[PDB]
Formats: sequence, structure tokens, C-alpha cells
Amino acid sequence: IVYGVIGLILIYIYVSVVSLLFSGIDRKLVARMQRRIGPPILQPFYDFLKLMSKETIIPKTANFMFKAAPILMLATVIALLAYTPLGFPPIFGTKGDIIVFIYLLTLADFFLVVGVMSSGSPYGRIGAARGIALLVSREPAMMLGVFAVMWAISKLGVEKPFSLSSLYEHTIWDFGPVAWVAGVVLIYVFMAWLASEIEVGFFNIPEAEQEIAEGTLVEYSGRYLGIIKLAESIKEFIAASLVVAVLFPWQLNIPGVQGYLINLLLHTLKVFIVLLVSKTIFRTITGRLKISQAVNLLWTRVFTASVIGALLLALGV
Amino acid sequence: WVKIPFGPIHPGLEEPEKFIITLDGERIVNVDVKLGYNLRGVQWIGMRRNYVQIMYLAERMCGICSFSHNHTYVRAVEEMAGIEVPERAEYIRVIVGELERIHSHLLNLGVVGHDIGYDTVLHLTWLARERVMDVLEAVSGNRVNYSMVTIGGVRRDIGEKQKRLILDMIKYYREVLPQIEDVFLHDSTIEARLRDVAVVPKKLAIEMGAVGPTARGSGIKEDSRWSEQLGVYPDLGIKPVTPEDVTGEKARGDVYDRMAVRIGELWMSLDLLEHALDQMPEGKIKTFPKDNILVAKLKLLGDGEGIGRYEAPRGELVHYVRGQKGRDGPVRWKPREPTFPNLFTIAKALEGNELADLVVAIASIDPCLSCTDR
Amino acid sequence: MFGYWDPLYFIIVFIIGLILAYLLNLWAKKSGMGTREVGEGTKIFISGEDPEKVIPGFEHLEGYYTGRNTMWGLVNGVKKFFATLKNDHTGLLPDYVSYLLMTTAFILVILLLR
Amino acid sequence: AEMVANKIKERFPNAEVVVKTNKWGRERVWVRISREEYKELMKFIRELDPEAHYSIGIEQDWGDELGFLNHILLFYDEPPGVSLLIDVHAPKDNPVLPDTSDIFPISLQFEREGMEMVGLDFEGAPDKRRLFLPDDFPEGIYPLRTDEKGVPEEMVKNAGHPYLLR
Amino acid sequence: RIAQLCKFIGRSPWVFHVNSGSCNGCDIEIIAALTPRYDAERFGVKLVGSPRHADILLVTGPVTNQSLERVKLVYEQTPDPKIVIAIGACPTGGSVFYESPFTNAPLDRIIPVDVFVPGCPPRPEAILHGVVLALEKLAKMIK
Amino acid sequence: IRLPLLPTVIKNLFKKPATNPFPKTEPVPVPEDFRGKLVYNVDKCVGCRMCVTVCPAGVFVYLPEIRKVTLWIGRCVMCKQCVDVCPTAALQMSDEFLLASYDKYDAKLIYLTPEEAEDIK
Ligand code: NFU
Ligand code: SF4
Ligand code: SF4
Ligand code: SF4
Repeated sequence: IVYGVIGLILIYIYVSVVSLLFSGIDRKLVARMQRRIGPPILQPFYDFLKLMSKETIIPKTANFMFKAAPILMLATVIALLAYTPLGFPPIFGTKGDIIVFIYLLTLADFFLVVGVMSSGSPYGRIGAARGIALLVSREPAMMLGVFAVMWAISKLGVEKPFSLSSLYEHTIWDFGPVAWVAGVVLIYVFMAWLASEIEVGFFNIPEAEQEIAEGTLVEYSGRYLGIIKLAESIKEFIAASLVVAVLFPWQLNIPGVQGYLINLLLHTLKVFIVLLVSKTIFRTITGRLKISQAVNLLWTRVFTASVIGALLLALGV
Repeated sequence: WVKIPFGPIHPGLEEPEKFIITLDGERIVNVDVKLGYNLRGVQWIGMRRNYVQIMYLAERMCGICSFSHNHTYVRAVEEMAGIEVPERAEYIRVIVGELERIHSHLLNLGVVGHDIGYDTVLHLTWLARERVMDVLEAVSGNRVNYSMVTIGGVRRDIGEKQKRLILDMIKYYREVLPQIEDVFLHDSTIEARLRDVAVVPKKLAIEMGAVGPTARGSGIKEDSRWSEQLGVYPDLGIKPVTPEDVTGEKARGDVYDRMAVRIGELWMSLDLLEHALDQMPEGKIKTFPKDNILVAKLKLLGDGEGIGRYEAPRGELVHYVRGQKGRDGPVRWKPREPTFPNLFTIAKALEGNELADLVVAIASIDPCLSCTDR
Repeated sequence: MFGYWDPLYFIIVFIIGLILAYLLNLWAKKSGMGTREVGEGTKIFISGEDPEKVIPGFEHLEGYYTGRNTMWGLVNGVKKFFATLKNDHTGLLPDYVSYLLMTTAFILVILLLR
Repeated sequence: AEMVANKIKERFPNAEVVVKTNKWGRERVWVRISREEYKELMKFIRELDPEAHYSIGIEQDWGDELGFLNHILLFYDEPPGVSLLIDVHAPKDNPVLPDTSDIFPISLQFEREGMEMVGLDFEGAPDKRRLFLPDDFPEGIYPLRTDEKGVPEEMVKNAGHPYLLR
Repeated sequence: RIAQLCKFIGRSPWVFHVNSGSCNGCDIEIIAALTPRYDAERFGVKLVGSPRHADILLVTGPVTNQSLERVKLVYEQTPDPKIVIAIGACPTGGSVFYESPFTNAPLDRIIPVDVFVPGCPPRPEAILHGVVLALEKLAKMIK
Repeated sequence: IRLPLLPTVIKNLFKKPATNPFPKTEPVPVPEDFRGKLVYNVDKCVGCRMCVTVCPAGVFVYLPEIRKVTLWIGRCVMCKQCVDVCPTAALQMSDEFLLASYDKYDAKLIYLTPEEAEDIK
């Protein structure tokens, strides 16, 4: 049990170093794509410190949740790190532990919306009802794909079914010729979910657009803003780690007490290659859409393809 | 119903105003407009200055269209008192105005691309504007608010070095205009964000007197460079523009036709500047030179009415000047800006569409408020 | 479902997460300035608490947690479902009595046959 | 063209029709009306030709003979074109004048500016609310009025020189 | 009172400009000082959308009577250490609007300005020079 | 489904940044007859009061008993109408444009200080 605390502290310090550095490389590439020098590489490690520097402002009409939601957001991200596949099988992975993952990946955004909406002026009230419509609209699209693949990798035999430690035993890519089509339909629905969860591209709706550019987080000002800008970057790393876990886990065997860190580096490199397409290219190449058009796209051209992929992969076994 | 304002101090906007809206959750049931945040009292200062000082108070009235207010005022004073203008002065005027409307259209093309996301189109069109900026800096003075038209004629001529310097940016833009022609026609974002919003019928386009590209987009062909024969404009070729030539044959003026019109006017200006550059004589530019005897003549010119009209980059503006003899300056001076009826026209074309349609509809017609609430 | 002692580890990792996240504010309150309490909301700065030049704010919002329409072919059936069910509950005593009478007869008729 | 002067002349006597040409080949017709003939002529311009747009709504002050003038423009189907100018006058003893916001529905928007700048209360227009003049501001303190109620003399602030303070 | 961990805001300032009655000549220079030819993001500046975030206000325009409380209202909501940079020849006493009943000129009599930049309008290199000069003042003020 | 900027962006990444580093290099060079800070002389000044008639933005205040005039250049707008109306030519336009400052009433932004005014008298 005490050997499960050392991992939860050390992997947290590792991920909190790496994620901001990936964000800095991303801003440099986006700046070079349109004829610019761009900021230096470790630029977020200055913005974080100056946001912790300043004077926090509390409005006169504010609850006890204004000062306590940017604690619970970071808390349910740090507590989510212990269940994620970092390349080796996770620490607390038992027979359940998929619904705990889906529940805690849903619950952080609800803490964010409750923290924004629990203030005064009604810019936050309009910038929150736009948030939860997009939250409800993007999570029947991943449940079907992940439940279909977790059910289908349990036919050929495993001892911890419906668990993320079971996803290193056997993958999709050895079910025969018909699975090669479900592979690309599932690459489609997972890239669409990964772009719509970290909210960049078409789906840059509730962040820097409250009627022009006000945003959802128009109100948090001091320490609280620094904590929220850290927590969203850790969640950026977590969701892409899930996407590279389901799609193609191809790690080395390499027994010993140092094959763990080699597999950890190889997983970090695959995370970088998956972000590089989605976030960078899809941010540079396409603007916003709308909210009434961002809802009828995730129920028509994403959720439909999940049903096609799940049904076609069910007709392979 | 919820009552939220629009805010004088925003992100996105460059001028303060108040567009009050009653919103039914996500739709708009009514919108009204109040203004008066740029109210610097322009007529009241202009009532006690002499004739020369209003020529410089007039161009600082707005920043983007800073040549038009300097132009029509001189047209009005010359129409009132009676002063001839030579050929070279008029040629330089139609070079400078037609060269600055490209500067006025490109930043509008960049700002509309900023409110729908798309930082890329912003940085690339504002990189393309710099050749016109360096030309205007080389010929006149500073970048914006440049003054080179007096009561007599122009203040400096272009010479022969500026001929070489201007005949290269034409060749530079002939390789740039097809790219923004080709991006604009078929995008996944432009035709899904600025199409079928704020439709304007011809009946309300005529009865509320919409003027500029908001008018001829829905279809009413009129142009003050054409509808009155002004200067050397008739004998070098001038036509109105229509979105039928740029984008197939559509006529439904919503937002997309207005951008089609603002690209067609660039295609007209690149030839109307080209042909008018070699058709000039040599002569004089400054009817009575050495502007000392001009300040010894302000007591003598006067006793009449006067009105002047011209094509602004956003519409058709008009000034009125009445002065009386034995005086220093005028008696009454009134300017009219082209975005006054366009701002009162769109407030009914915003008849229950969306919420995020508001910025892309308002910023579609250049809400340059600095000439609106004067 | 999961484990036998496994719902007790969830509390352990959750509490150690709150301890780290609260320790970070306990550090960052010391270095850096304090706080204060202003009120206008930084929300359309023209007015905070005023009366009238034109119409203004204080038109507060109720519970409207819907700003979207899927295929725009389901809201009509949902409203046609809620209308009949909403005006079934009349509030007259023969409704109560007739309901329990037909329930008793229904269970009796099924129990006689099979 | 140049024939509309004769057509307004032969129909409406006791008016001042004149034609002005100035120095680059442009002609403009000027006419000065009484009151009831002004309303009848604004009826007549809309029936003389289908809908013609008009530019400006200038008011001014000549003493106790306040005026109003307009720049209606029509026959713009050909590159010659024509543009007429109307004006009417009013006494300060009875500052009323009939509105035309039944024919040209934008004249209310210049009429509001006309009320708030220089006197001149029109007919029962549907809206008499003000625009671009602040509400925290006195009542009969008409700013573009020449000598009667120039705002005060004493609320003209200067932000003066540094030499005059040393 | 300025304590110590504020050397970092000299390497990452965030701006937010407050128009009060300008004629849109300097607002172009605020916007065009961030395009690829006169680039400024390599210092770290970043046009932010609310006065809670920012720490350099960037006031333009002559202070028009209607916009006189707004300028005094948005000055409290920016947090601590912040500076004020006045851009143009109309926060510095009007330019042609020094004799109106509507424009109360220089912006110093409303809020405590730090660095003025003359010109009409200034070229965008002068704005970079002004922000470098004000930021080295506040680096001096720390120590 | 239609992404036309993509070949442009991929070509654009493999080129030069095309920018201008200002605190390492000279700035963008000015043209010849560029407007700048107005420079003034005292020795050639007949005091004919012609500048105060034509200036749209009052920087000039005439003062008698010595036939000179002072100025405060922080309110100038660079419109040249004092240069081309002065007969004696003691007003020129310079090429400076880096004019940031700390205070309004500096020593660079005012000419003919009152101590020098009594030194003339
Ligand atoms: N175009 C244009 Fe302006 Ni800023 C307006 N309205 C002035 O003519
Ligand atoms: S400072 Fe000068 S250029 Fe800028 S808005 Fe004012 S008058 Fe215009
Ligand atoms: S500059 Fe010219 S007008 Fe002014 S005081 Fe000297 S000589 Fe007279
Ligand atoms: S440019 Fe000339 S007219 Fe304008 S303030 Fe300067 S000296 Fe005076």
C-alpha cells in the first residue's frame, strides 16, 4: 500500500514537468507555420509563476464554491493519474476500473462548470449552459467504442476483464481481414473525440468565445487561474494516453527494474506523435464553428460511425 | 427575457458603443442601438476655427477613411467659393484614393476572419497589407492620417522614383489575389459560418437608404464615382460591381456577397490605377503657390452654399458648408458618414437569427463607429 | 463489483490528492500579495449598480438547461408525451377510487386463469 | 436630367426654382418651399418616380428663422444623373414643422438629432427619444444654437499650456 | 509590498487596451504590432480578453465625457503590480480636441500614468520602445 | 472535408521567418521626406505671428515685449503647416521618431523656457 503512494507522487511530478513542455513545443510549431519566430520553448513555466505571483480578487457576490472548485478539479485529476495506462499496467487496476475512469473523466468538467457558474454576473451563466450541452453531447460517442473493444478483447482470454490492464494482452489488429476496416472507422471516432475533449479546432466553443472573446473563465484572476491552466494541461495528457492505449500498444518486453522507464519513454513519444497531428494541425487549419452546429455534428457524423464500427467489429467475432 | 448589454469595452472591437439586445435564451427578439461614446463635439469646435484648421480637423475625424473626409471638404469649399483645379492635381487625387481603398479593404478582410476563429487568415492578410503601407509611407508621410490636399491643389507630386516604386506592388498583388480568390470560394468554415445570415431584401435596401456594399450586394447598382461624372473617372473606364461576376450568379445578399463585392473592387482598382498612371501630362499642381497669400485671402472668399459627394471605402459620403463674407471661417459645416443608414438597416435584418451571429453580422459592414457618433 | 477492499483505496488516493492541492495554495498564499473584495463582475464595465439611461440589467435567468436540438425530431414527441401525462392528474376523488377498483379487477382476472 | 426643373415649375407656382452649375460640369437644382406645399411636394416626389433614396437631414439656425433642408436624389439609371435640394423655414414663435416619416421612413432618425441639437419640434412623430446626447445633461441648453442659449460660456475646458502655468 | 516573485512579469506581460473615444488610428497600431512583420509574441505579450487577467493597460483616445467613469471603473479590477501606458497625442492633452465641452484631456488627471509616447499616431517600434522602458522601470522598482 | 490552407501551411513551414528583431537590429528605415520631431531656432525669429493663425492644434503662444514665441511639442500632430508658411525658416522637420518619455513636461518637449525668456529680455 505504501508502495502505491511513491508512484502517485513521482508520476505526478513527471507528468507535471512534461505536459507544459509539450504545450510550449506546440505553440512554437504553430508560430512557425505562419512566418514568425514565436516564444521560447519553456514559456509556460514563466506564465505559471507570474499567475501565482499576483493578487487574487473575490467578487462580492460569490459562494463557497468560487474558492473551492479549482481545488477539486486538480484533486480529481491527480486522483485520476493512478488509474491511467502509462505504458506499464497501472497501479490500482482491478476487475472494474473502466467505469471509474469514465466517471472521473466526466466529473472534472462538471466541477469546472459549477465553479464558473457559482459567481455573480450572467456572462458565466450563459458560458455554462453552453458548456454542459457540449459535455452531454460528446460522451455517448466514446462509451460505445471503448465498451465494444473491451468486450471484444475478452473473447480470446484474459483474467481481469473490462480493465485497462487487460488491454496489453491482445489488440484489435489480430482478428483477421474484417477488423482492418473497423480499425480505420475507430481511428476516425477516436481522433474526433480527442479533438472535442481538449476543445481545439472546430470545437473551440466554451473557452475563448462568450459572445466575442470573453470566454468561460472570464472571472478567475490570481492563483486560481494558474491552477486551472495547469489542470487542463494534465487532462490533455491523460486523454491522449487513453487514445494511444486503445489503438496501438506495441511495447518492448525487456525484463528488469529499468524496462519500466524505457516503456515509459516509448509511451511518451507515442503521445507526442498523436498530439502533433490533432492539436497543432487541426488548430492551425480550421476556425470555430458554432454551438447549434457543434451539437448536430456529434450526433450525426461521429456517433453514427461508432455504431457502424461496433456492428462491423461484432460481425468479425 | 434576459437583458444583457454588448459593452463599450470589449475584446474584438476597436470602438465603444452600446447595442442593447433582448434575447430569448438563444434567439433575438429585439435589438436597438444607442450611440454617443465618440462624441467629441466636432461641429462645435469646427464652428469657430478658420478655413485651414478644419482641413486638418476633418481628416482626424476617423482613421481608416482618412482621405475621404479630407477630399469632400475641399470639394465643398471649391464648389462654394469657386476655384479651378488643374489636371495633375486631379490625377494625383484619383491615384491616392484608389490606392488607399486597397488598404481599407484588406484589413476588413482580416478582421472578419478574426471573429470566427482563424488567426491564420488574420496574420497572412495583415502581412500582405505592408506593400501598400510602404508605398503610402514613401509618397506622403506617416502611415495613416496623411495629408496632401489643400484648397488649391495637392501638396507634393510623385515624380519618377515613385513611379518605379508603385509599379512593383501591382505585380506583387497579381500573384496574391488568385490565392485569396481560391481560398474564399470553397472552405469548410467560411461557407458554414457566413452564409444565409442577415438576408436583406431590395425593398428594405431601398426604403431605408442603405448605401455602400451593403446595398449593391443585395442588388441596386449605383456608385457616386459613376452616378455623377466626377473628375477624370468617366474617360478611363468605371463600372459598378456585382457578386454575379465573382461568385457564379447568386443574388441573395447575406454576408457572403458583401465579401465577394469587396474582392471585386480590388480587381477593379488594380486596373483603374494601372491605366491612369501613364496618361498624365506635366504642369503645375498648386494653382496659387507659396501658401502665404492664401492666408491673406480668407476674408474675401465666401457668400454661398456648397455640397460635396464622393465614394468612401464603405459607402457614399456628403458634406455641406455655408459661409458668410467678412469672416474667418465658415458658418455651418455638416458631414454625413456612410455607416449611419447601414447601422440602422441591419437592426431589422437581425430578425431572430442566433446569438453568435451577432459579431459576424455587425463586423460584416465595417462598424467604424468613429464617424457614426461624431 | 470491483475488489473486496477496493472502495477503500479510492478514498486514500483522493485524500492524498486534496492534501497536495491544498498544500500548493498554502505555499502560494505566502509568496505574493494578498486578496481584496471588489464587486462589478468585470462584465460589460459600463454599469455595475445604476438606474436608467436606457434599459439595463437585472432580468435574471431561470432554469433553462437546454440550448441544443438533436435531429430536431425528438422534442415534439417528448412534449407530446409530457402533455398528456401532465394533464392526467386531475384531482377528483372518483379518479382515485376508479383507479384502485380497476387495479383490483386486473389482478383478479389474471390470477384466475394462470 | 435638366427637364425636372420645368416639371416642378409648371405644376407648383409661388416657389423658388433655380439651377446651379459649378466649374466641372455638375448641375444641382434648389427649391425653397412654404409649409403645406412642402408636405405636398414630399408626397409628389415619391409618385413622380419609384423609390428614390435621400441623403441628409441638415438643420441649422439663421436667427429666429430656423430652417431645414434635404438632398433627395433620383433618376440614377443613367450616368448623367440629377439631384434636387429642398429647404423650408420656420419662425421661432411657433417651432413646428410637418414630418415626412410616412414616405421616407428614415427621416425620424435625423429628426431626433434635429430635436436634440437645435430646437425645432416636429409633428407627432412616433418616437421623440434622443440619441447621442447624454441624459445627465441640462434641458434647454441647445448646443449648436448661436447666441440664445450657447451652452454656458463657462463649461468650456481647455487643458492649457505649461508656459501659462510658470 | 512588492515582495519578490515578480521578476517573472518582466518576462511575460499581458495587455488589454481601453478605448475611450479614439478615432481608430492607434488601435490599428496596437493590432498591427503583433502581425508577422513587427512581431511581439516573442517577448511574451498576448492580447487578453478581460481586465482580471492583464497587467499592462494600454489607454488610447481623448477621454470623452461619456467614457469617464468606465476608465475609473476598469482601473480597480486589474490586480497588483500593474502599469499604465498612454499611447498617442490624445492622452497627452488632446490634439485638435483641446477646446471642447466634452473631452477632459490629459489622462494623468484621471489615473496615475507612467509612460507617455508622443506622435500622431506612433510607429509600432515606438510602442515596443515604450513598453521596454516602462518594464525596466518596474524591474528597478522591485529591487 | 475541404481544407485548402494545408499545402500553403506545409510549404510555409520550410522558409524564413520574415520578421525584424528590433532590440538587435536597426529598425525599418524611413523614407527621405519623413515627418518627425519639429526642431526650432530662436536666432531667426522676426515674430510675425503667422504660425498661430495656421496651427490646428495649439502649441504656440505669442508673447510680447520680446518678439519670440514658445512651444510645447507633446501635442503636435506633424502636419507641416508651420514649416511652409514661416518666411524666415527657423522651423524644420527632423527624422527622429523614438520619443517615449516619463513625464509630460520634460526638457526635450518644450522650447524657450521662461528663464531663457528673461535672459532674452
Ligand atoms: N468608410 C468609412 Fe467611415 Ni471610419 C464611416 N462610417 C468615414 O467615412
Ligand atoms: S492620438 Fe492622434 S492618431 Fe491617435 S486617435 Fe488620437 S488623433 Fe488619432
Ligand atoms: S516662426 Fe514665423 S510666424 Fe512664428 S514667430 Fe517666427 S517668423 Fe513669426
Ligand atoms: S505640425 Fe506644424 S501646425 Fe501642426 S502642431 Fe506641429 S508646428 Fe503646429
